[PDB]
Amino acid sequence: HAASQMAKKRRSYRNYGLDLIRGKIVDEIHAGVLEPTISKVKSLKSALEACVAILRIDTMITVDPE
Amino acid sequence: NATFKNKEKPQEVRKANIIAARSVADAIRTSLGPKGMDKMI
Ligand SMILES: Nc1ncnc2c1ncn2[C@@H]1O[C@H](COP(=O)(O)OP(=O)(O)O)[C@@H](O)[C@H]1O
Repeated sequence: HAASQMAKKRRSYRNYGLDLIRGKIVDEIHAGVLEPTISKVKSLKSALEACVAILRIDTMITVDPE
Repeated sequence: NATFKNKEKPQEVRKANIIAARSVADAIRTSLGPKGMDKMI
């Protein structure tokens, strides 16, 4: 990818994922490794929404219960 | 000189209140401004 985004021109080829079963980099679109955009788009926007609300935490007052 | 003594002294109760009270506005100080941080209770 670091390279592909050099003319991203030649024959641009991201979509290069991991093929752990064999242990090599392959084109996942070809190989058949598909995932809906809607996931990784919410999976991301969300996970940070957490990290930030926590990044702001600097004092944790824990009241005594009953 | 030699005049009025004030036998009584809960002078300390005041300074005691102030200190046990100022300690409150302490825990808060950190959350003032665009650099203020939130508390988690
Ligand atoms: N742009 C800024 N630069 C410097 N001070 C600011 C800026 N914007 C608001 N502040 C300061 O943030 C201070 C504290 O705000 P906050 O921490 O929300 O407590 P409160 O607003 O309840 O006093 C405000 O008194 C204001 O002076």
